[PDB]
Amino acid sequence: KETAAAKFERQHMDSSTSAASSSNYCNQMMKSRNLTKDRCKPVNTFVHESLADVQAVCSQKNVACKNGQTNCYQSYSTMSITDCRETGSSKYPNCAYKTTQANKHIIVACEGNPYVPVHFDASV
Amino acid sequence: KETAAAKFERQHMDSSTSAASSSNYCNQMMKSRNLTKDRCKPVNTFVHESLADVQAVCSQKNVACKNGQTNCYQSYSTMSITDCRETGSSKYPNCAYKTTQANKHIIVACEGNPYVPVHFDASV
Ligand SMILES: [Cl-]
Ligand SMILES: [Cl-]
Repeated sequence: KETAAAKFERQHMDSSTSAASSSNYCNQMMKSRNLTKDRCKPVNTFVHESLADVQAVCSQKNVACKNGQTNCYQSYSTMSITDCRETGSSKYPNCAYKTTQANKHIIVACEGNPYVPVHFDASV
Repeated sequence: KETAAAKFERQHMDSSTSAASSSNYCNQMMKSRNLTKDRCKPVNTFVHESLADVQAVCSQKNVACKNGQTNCYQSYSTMSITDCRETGSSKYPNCAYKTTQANKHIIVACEGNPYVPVHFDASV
């Protein structure tokens, strides 16, 4: 007969170092990239792909931008993404974030020559 | 001078490292922990701290449970957790979950002798 204490452990405990570290990814990255300097940027996305692969998106699927612009491009393939969203209890300067992992198509706005990404628009 | 392009790389690129966690963590964990056997549990949280630290919460900030009971306690420090939320497309027996990670104070209900956590109430 499984005890109440053991049941709690089975459904709520996972003492893993890597799991603990991953939970702090956004908190650490938002600070490292100076995104929490004078304020907490509420939302931000990090792409775990090579720069060349992301730059290539500008020569791919031409799509409409969320702000009415037409210089946005969507990736043909899915890419490893990490969504960082500000927590309800977040307080400056200790900006708190929630880490979410996903594989989606990224949409970026491109400008200049070379035609490279200057803004992250969305993921689909 | 930091160009718009450079700023994009600083704000959105993380080519040097893969995702610190999988988006399939919850799907895997809910199954192995037999949390989807009788039904798809709507939501479940996993703590990534040592069992001792979690058990200690039973002797910390006494807070009222969401159900009106007074056998709940809030942790002094924040803990690394993972929230598993059932996806809108999930359907038993094929339970699907969304994985989210953060560092928050936990609230558990304790009872028995020794006084140990028997139910995860909430986070904050
Ligand atoms: Cl902004
Ligand atoms: Cl519970």
